Amino acid sequence: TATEEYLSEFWSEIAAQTIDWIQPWSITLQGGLHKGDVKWFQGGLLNVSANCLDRHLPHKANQTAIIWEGDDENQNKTLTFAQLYSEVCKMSNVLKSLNVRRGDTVGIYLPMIPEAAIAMLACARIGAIHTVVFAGFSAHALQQRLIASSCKCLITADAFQRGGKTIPLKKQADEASVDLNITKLVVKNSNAPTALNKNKEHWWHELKQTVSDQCTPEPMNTEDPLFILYTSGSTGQPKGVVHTTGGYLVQAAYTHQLIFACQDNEVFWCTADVGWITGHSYVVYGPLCNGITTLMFEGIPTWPDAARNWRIIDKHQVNVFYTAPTAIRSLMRAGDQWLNSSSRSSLRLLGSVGEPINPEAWNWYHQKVGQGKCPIVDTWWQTETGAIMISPRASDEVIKPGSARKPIPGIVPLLLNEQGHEINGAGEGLLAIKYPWPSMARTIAGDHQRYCNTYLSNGYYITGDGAKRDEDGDYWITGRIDDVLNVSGHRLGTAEIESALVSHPKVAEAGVVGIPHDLKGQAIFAYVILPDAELQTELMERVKDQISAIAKPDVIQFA
Ligand SMILES: CCOP(=O)(O)OC[C@H]1O[C@@H](n2cnc3c(N)ncnc32)[C@H](O)[C@@H]1O
Repeated sequence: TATEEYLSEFWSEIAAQTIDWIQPWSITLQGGLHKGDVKWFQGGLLNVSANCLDRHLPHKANQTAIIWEGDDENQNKTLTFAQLYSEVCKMSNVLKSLNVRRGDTVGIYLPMIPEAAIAMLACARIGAIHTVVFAGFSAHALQQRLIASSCKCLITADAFQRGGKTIPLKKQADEASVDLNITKLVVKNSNAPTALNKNKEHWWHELKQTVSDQCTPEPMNTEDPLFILYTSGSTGQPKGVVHTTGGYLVQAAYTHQLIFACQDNEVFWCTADVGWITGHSYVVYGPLCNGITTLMFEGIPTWPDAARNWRIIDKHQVNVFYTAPTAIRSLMRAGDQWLNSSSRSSLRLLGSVGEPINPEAWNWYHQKVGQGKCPIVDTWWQTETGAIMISPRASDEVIKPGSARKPIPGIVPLLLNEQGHEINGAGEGLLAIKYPWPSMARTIAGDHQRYCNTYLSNGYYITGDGAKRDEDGDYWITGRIDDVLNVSGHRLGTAEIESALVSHPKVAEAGVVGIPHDLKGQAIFAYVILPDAELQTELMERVKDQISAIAKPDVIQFA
């Protein structure tokens, strides 16, 4: 109330400093968490791509905007801001010549190549709502998101390299799009010939030549939807988490600068795929809005070997490195010897996102990777918060391995006890947020009631996480207290694993849970009510083909 005026005025001041406005706003904050009618910067006009491209020209026109490294180490690309601006303007005009209009949903099924950032930004320039589907998702998983989003246009690619092997991405898109009325825009990511159906599918490198390189950015309302991310929950199939335009970009860009403090001459490398929220906020939108060079890597941390990340960090002089504890633990399982070939002297800051980091992995990250010279910002947040919420600062003394420390400014977390009351001082319980914040997800696509029932309780936002808070006010995130899983860094739901199992003809009922696993964090344990080991393999095969390899059950227990 009075607190809300303080938060309103704080965020209003951040919005006017952080991003360019086509038109200023008239009401900073409106609505709240009791009703779930939160509105930020109502009356304002802006465009996300203008903040990430146009406004950096021409002073940073020749600064590298995106460094790209291929799974094959000999494959490298850079795009300056001027180059990236023209690529986005062209793909905007290509989408409009394909009938994509403001407020249409556009599907994106791309690997970590520059065209993934261009596709997102091009949707943002024209007011389309992109829905990025993780390119490691199977055809069935892609297909279910295309039906749920009702998108008429899908941006995808022929193939890409992961580890040694080629991933047939276009075949999976075709399988997913069979009985749907989808126009495909296809990026040629191979030197190998590919044959398209000319009626409904188009080559990007051809259509780019049919359109102008200038495209006026849409003047977007702050509450226009920017994108949908299909996200696993504790009940049911993944739901479409809707983020809007104004508050999302304000807090994504502000927290990127507040936590990582990159200067115009530095290289920032977050390893998250664009298919997850971390890829949205801290690979594409946050860094490019701040005018900071961001790095996109196509492959995996262990190919050709467990030294790959540091060879990339030395090759491009990465200064800030932001990755997941699953990757940290697997590289330290590989052995400290893989740290001996590199220098890593360009690094000044390490980051951790996506799951708790245990002290053994924090110390290995700090002493060995960072050589003792880098703070570790352990950032807690979620898809539904849109941006970092609780995090150490680089400026802070380096202490408490495994603690996310204090909320960022303008954010009020709290703990609730088993009877629903707010815990004062030191304790533990349910992690919640007390007041609205600019980058909060605004609804579930189609079912705002399911959004309110799932996230809003007695005027608070319910994270679904447990936490401790010590005598200093520092937070310690213990993990999901609901049924949501964290498996090798991926947020997963039991419902999609259960239905993928039961759709097998021999399976009648299934029950999936998570058990502790040292390398994966959680391993997927499935109870299956059908009887051999041959069937365990085909039932693990069923889950990989329905969802992804990441969701494959690690133990199948027949009941
Ligand atoms: C940005 C990823 O967003 P999501 O994929 O939506 O996962 C969100 C869920 O990951 C977990 N989590 C994320 N960061 C941390 C962290 N620093 N320490 C501990 N746990 C963390 C937590 O359970 C949260 O609710």
